[PDB]
Amino acid sequence: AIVQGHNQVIHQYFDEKNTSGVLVIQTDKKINLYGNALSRANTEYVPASTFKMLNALIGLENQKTDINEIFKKDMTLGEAMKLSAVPVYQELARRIGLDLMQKEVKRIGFGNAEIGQQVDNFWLVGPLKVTPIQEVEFVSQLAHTQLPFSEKVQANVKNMLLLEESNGYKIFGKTGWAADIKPQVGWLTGWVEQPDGKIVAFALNMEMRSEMPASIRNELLMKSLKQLNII
Ligand SMILES: *C(=O)[C@H]([C@@H](C)O)[C@H]1C[C@@H](SCC/N=C\N)C(C(=O)O)=N1
Repeated sequence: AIVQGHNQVIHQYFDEKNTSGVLVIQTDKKINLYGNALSRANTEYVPASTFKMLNALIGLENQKTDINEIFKKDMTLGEAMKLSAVPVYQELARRIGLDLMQKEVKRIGFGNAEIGQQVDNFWLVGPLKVTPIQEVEFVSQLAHTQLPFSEKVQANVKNMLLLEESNGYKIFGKTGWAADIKPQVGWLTGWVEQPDGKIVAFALNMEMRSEMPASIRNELLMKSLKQLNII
Protein backbone atom coordinates (compact mmCIF):
# COMPACT_ATOMS: atom_id res chain seq x y z
CA ALA A 1 0.00 0.00 0.00
CA ILE A 2 3.13 2.20 0.19
CA VAL A 3 4.91 2.04 -3.18
CA GLN A 4 7.19 4.13 -5.34
CA GLY A 5 5.09 6.14 -7.78
CA HIS A 6 5.96 7.36 -11.25
CA ASN A 7 9.18 8.90 -9.99
CA GLN A 8 11.32 9.37 -13.11
CA VAL A 9 11.04 13.17 -13.22
CA ILE A 10 10.74 14.00 -9.52
CA HIS A 11 13.87 11.98 -8.69
CA GLN A 12 15.82 14.42 -10.85
CA TYR A 13 14.24 17.47 -9.19
CA PHE A 14 15.89 16.45 -5.92
CA ASP A 15 19.15 15.49 -7.65
CA GLU A 16 19.47 19.02 -9.07
CA LYS A 17 19.50 20.43 -5.52
CA ASN A 18 22.31 18.01 -4.50
CA THR A 19 20.55 16.73 -1.42
CA SER A 20 18.54 13.71 -0.30
CA GLY A 21 14.76 14.04 -0.15
CA VAL A 22 11.49 12.15 -0.22
CA LEU A 23 7.95 13.23 -1.06
CA VAL A 24 5.15 11.13 0.39
CA ILE A 25 1.70 11.50 -1.22
CA GLN A 26 -1.46 10.11 0.41
CA THR A 27 -4.70 9.90 -1.51
CA ASP A 28 -7.62 7.91 -0.16
CA LYS A 29 -5.42 5.53 1.93
CA LYS A 30 -3.05 4.91 -0.99
CA ILE A 31 0.48 6.16 -0.28
CA ASN A 32 3.08 6.76 -3.00
CA LEU A 33 6.75 7.68 -2.59
CA TYR A 34 8.76 10.08 -4.76
CA GLY A 35 12.19 11.68 -4.72
CA ASN A 36 15.79 10.51 -4.71
CA ALA A 37 16.04 9.03 -1.17
CA LEU A 38 12.95 6.89 -0.71
CA SER A 39 14.30 5.26 2.47
CA ARG A 40 13.66 8.58 4.22
CA ALA A 41 9.91 7.84 4.11
CA ASN A 42 10.14 5.24 6.93
CA THR A 43 13.00 6.95 8.82
CA GLU A 44 12.29 8.82 12.06
CA TYR A 45 13.26 12.52 12.26
CA VAL A 46 12.63 15.28 14.76
CA PRO A 47 9.43 17.07 13.66
CA ALA A 48 10.79 20.60 14.30
CA SER A 49 8.15 23.25 13.60
CA THR A 50 5.69 20.74 12.14
CA PHE A 51 4.90 19.90 15.76
CA LYS A 52 3.25 23.34 16.02
CA MET A 53 0.17 21.72 14.43
CA LEU A 54 -0.18 19.25 17.31
CA ASN A 55 0.81 21.83 19.95
CA ALA A 56 -2.03 24.04 18.69
CA LEU A 57 -4.56 21.20 18.70
CA ILE A 58 -3.58 20.21 22.24
CA GLY A 59 -3.54 23.76 23.58
CA LEU A 60 -6.92 24.66 22.07
CA GLU A 61 -8.58 21.36 23.02
CA ASN A 62 -7.51 21.78 26.65
CA GLN A 63 -8.49 25.48 26.78
CA LYS A 64 -4.92 26.63 27.47
CA THR A 65 -5.46 29.32 24.83
CA ASP A 66 -7.99 30.32 22.19
CA ILE A 67 -7.78 31.60 18.64
CA ASN A 68 -8.35 35.21 19.73
CA GLU A 69 -5.71 35.45 22.47
CA ILE A 70 -3.02 38.06 21.85
CA PHE A 71 0.43 36.87 22.92
CA LYS A 72 2.60 39.77 24.05
CA LYS A 73 4.98 42.08 17.78
CA ASP A 74 1.84 41.09 19.69
CA MET A 75 0.16 38.22 17.83
CA THR A 76 -2.30 35.33 17.89
CA LEU A 77 -1.68 31.59 17.82
CA GLY A 78 -2.62 31.54 14.14
CA GLU A 79 -0.34 34.42 13.20
CA ALA A 80 2.44 32.66 15.09
CA MET A 81 1.81 29.45 13.14
CA LYS A 82 3.45 31.02 10.05
CA LEU A 83 6.21 32.95 11.81
CA SER A 84 9.25 31.85 13.79
CA ALA A 85 7.28 32.51 16.96
CA VAL A 86 9.38 30.30 19.21
CA PRO A 87 8.03 32.42 22.12
CA VAL A 88 4.31 31.80 21.44
CA TYR A 89 4.38 28.04 20.93
CA GLN A 90 7.01 27.59 23.65
CA GLU A 91 4.73 29.52 26.02
CA LEU A 92 1.76 27.38 24.96
CA ALA A 93 3.79 24.22 25.55
CA ARG A 94 4.62 25.41 29.07
CA ARG A 95 0.93 26.11 29.75
CA ILE A 96 0.06 22.60 28.59
CA GLY A 97 2.75 21.19 30.83
CA LEU A 98 4.94 18.14 30.41
CA ASP A 99 2.40 15.71 31.84
CA LEU A 100 -0.59 16.70 29.69
CA MET A 101 1.65 17.01 26.63
CA GLN A 102 3.00 13.48 27.04
CA LYS A 103 -0.50 12.14 27.67
CA GLU A 104 -1.88 13.80 24.54
CA VAL A 105 1.08 12.82 22.35
CA LYS A 106 0.64 9.20 23.51
CA ARG A 107 -3.12 9.30 22.89
CA ILE A 108 -2.54 10.62 19.35
CA GLY A 109 0.35 8.20 18.90
CA PHE A 110 2.45 10.81 17.10
CA GLY A 111 5.72 9.28 15.90
CA ASN A 112 7.66 7.57 18.69
CA ALA A 113 5.47 9.59 21.12
CA GLU A 114 8.42 10.32 23.44
CA ILE A 115 8.79 13.89 24.70
CA GLY A 116 11.36 13.53 27.48
CA GLN A 117 11.45 15.93 30.42
CA GLN A 118 11.72 19.42 28.85
CA VAL A 119 8.30 20.49 27.62
CA ASP A 120 9.49 23.41 25.48
CA ASN A 121 12.07 21.90 23.09
CA PHE A 122 11.41 18.13 22.70
CA TRP A 123 10.31 18.67 19.07
CA LEU A 124 13.52 20.36 17.87
CA VAL A 125 16.46 18.32 19.20
CA GLY A 126 14.73 15.16 20.36
CA PRO A 127 13.66 12.86 21.77
CA LEU A 128 10.42 13.09 19.76
CA LYS A 129 10.80 11.66 16.25
CA VAL A 130 8.33 10.85 13.48
CA THR A 131 8.55 9.39 9.98
CA PRO A 132 7.36 11.22 6.86
CA ILE A 133 4.77 8.45 6.35
CA GLN A 134 3.51 9.10 9.89
CA GLU A 135 3.40 12.84 9.22
CA VAL A 136 1.36 12.48 6.03
CA GLU A 137 -1.06 10.17 7.85
CA PHE A 138 -1.41 12.68 10.70
CA VAL A 139 -2.06 15.62 8.42
CA SER A 140 -4.48 13.58 6.29
CA GLN A 141 -6.47 12.85 9.44
CA LEU A 142 -6.45 16.55 10.33
CA ALA A 143 -7.59 17.51 6.82
CA HIS A 144 -10.50 15.04 7.10
CA THR A 145 -11.41 16.03 10.70
CA GLN A 146 -10.56 12.49 11.79
CA LEU A 147 -8.18 13.22 14.67
CA PRO A 148 -9.58 12.55 18.19
CA PHE A 149 -10.10 16.24 18.96
CA SER A 150 -13.05 18.61 18.77
CA GLU A 151 -14.27 19.23 15.23
CA LYS A 152 -14.08 22.98 15.87
CA VAL A 153 -10.49 22.72 17.17
CA GLN A 154 -9.49 20.80 14.04
CA ALA A 155 -11.19 23.37 11.80
CA ASN A 156 -9.48 26.22 13.65
CA VAL A 157 -6.02 24.67 13.27
CA LYS A 158 -6.65 23.87 9.59
CA ASN A 159 -7.50 27.54 9.04
CA MET A 160 -4.11 28.54 10.45
CA LEU A 161 -2.32 26.39 7.85
CA LEU A 162 -3.47 27.94 4.57
CA LEU A 163 -0.35 28.62 2.50
CA GLU A 164 -1.98 29.85 -0.71
CA GLU A 165 -4.84 29.48 -3.17
CA SER A 166 -4.42 29.26 -6.93
CA ASN A 167 -6.89 28.43 -9.70
CA GLY A 168 -9.36 26.92 -7.22
CA TYR A 169 -6.78 24.77 -5.40
CA LYS A 170 -6.00 25.46 -1.75
CA ILE A 171 -2.62 24.38 -0.41
CA PHE A 172 -2.36 23.94 3.36
CA GLY A 173 0.75 23.01 5.24
CA LYS A 174 3.52 23.60 7.70
CA THR A 175 7.27 23.95 7.21
CA GLY A 176 9.94 22.82 9.63
CA TRP A 177 13.71 23.07 9.76
CA ALA A 178 15.80 21.39 12.45
CA ALA A 179 19.00 23.35 11.94
CA ASP A 180 20.80 22.43 15.16
CA ILE A 181 20.87 18.67 14.68
CA LYS A 182 23.20 16.94 12.24
CA PRO A 183 22.29 16.20 9.55
CA GLN A 184 19.75 19.03 9.29
CA VAL A 185 16.14 18.05 8.54
CA GLY A 186 13.66 20.03 6.43
CA TRP A 187 9.91 19.44 6.35
CA LEU A 188 6.92 20.62 4.39
CA THR A 189 3.80 18.71 5.45
CA GLY A 190 0.24 19.46 4.44
CA TRP A 191 -2.44 18.84 1.87
CA VAL A 192 -4.05 20.12 -1.30
CA GLU A 193 -7.79 20.77 -1.39
CA GLN A 194 -8.65 20.43 -5.07
CA PRO A 195 -11.47 22.47 -6.67
CA ASP A 196 -13.99 19.63 -6.47
CA GLY A 197 -13.16 19.13 -2.77
CA LYS A 198 -10.86 16.12 -3.04
CA ILE A 199 -7.96 16.03 -0.57
CA VAL A 200 -4.41 14.97 -1.44
CA ALA A 201 -1.98 14.98 1.47
CA PHE A 202 1.80 15.36 1.27
CA ALA A 203 4.92 15.17 3.42
CA LEU A 204 8.19 16.46 2.00
CA ASN A 205 11.28 15.58 4.02
CA MET A 206 14.82 16.43 2.93
CA GLU A 207 18.32 17.05 4.22
CA MET A 208 18.92 20.79 4.59
CA ARG A 209 22.16 22.72 4.43
CA SER A 210 22.71 26.15 5.90
CA GLU A 211 23.20 27.91 2.58
CA MET A 212 19.83 26.76 1.22
CA PRO A 213 16.94 29.22 0.96
CA ALA A 214 14.01 28.25 3.15
CA SER A 215 11.89 28.39 -0.04
CA ILE A 216 13.70 25.34 -1.48
CA ARG A 217 11.09 23.13 0.21
CA ASN A 218 8.12 24.90 -1.35
CA GLU A 219 9.95 25.04 -4.69
CA LEU A 220 10.46 21.27 -4.77
CA LEU A 221 6.93 20.63 -3.50
CA MET A 222 5.22 22.78 -6.13
CA LYS A 223 7.13 21.42 -9.11
CA SER A 224 6.46 17.86 -7.90
CA LEU A 225 2.74 18.44 -7.30
CA LYS A 226 2.45 19.89 -10.80
CA GLN A 227 4.29 16.94 -12.36
CA LEU A 228 1.87 14.61 -10.54
CA ASN A 229 -1.12 16.75 -11.70
CA ILE A 230 -2.17 17.24 -8.07
CA ILE A 231 -2.28 20.98 -8.79
C1 LIG B 1 10.65 25.28 13.10
O1 LIG B 1 10.98 24.35 12.39
C2 LIG B 1 11.46 26.57 13.19
C3 LIG B 1 11.68 26.96 14.66
C4 LIG B 1 10.41 27.49 15.35
O2 LIG B 1 12.15 25.82 15.38
C5 LIG B 1 10.75 27.67 12.40
C6 LIG B 1 11.70 28.81 12.05
C7 LIG B 1 12.14 28.57 10.62
S1 LIG B 1 13.78 27.93 10.58
C8 LIG B 1 14.84 29.27 11.00
C9 LIG B 1 16.29 28.96 10.65
N1 LIG B 1 16.49 28.84 9.22
C10 LIG B 1 17.49 28.09 8.77
N2 LIG B 1 18.21 27.46 9.60
C11 LIG B 1 11.21 27.52 10.16
C12 LIG B 1 11.15 27.02 8.79
O3 LIG B 1 11.66 27.72 7.87
O4 LIG B 1 10.60 25.92 8.58
N3 LIG B 1 10.48 27.09 11.09
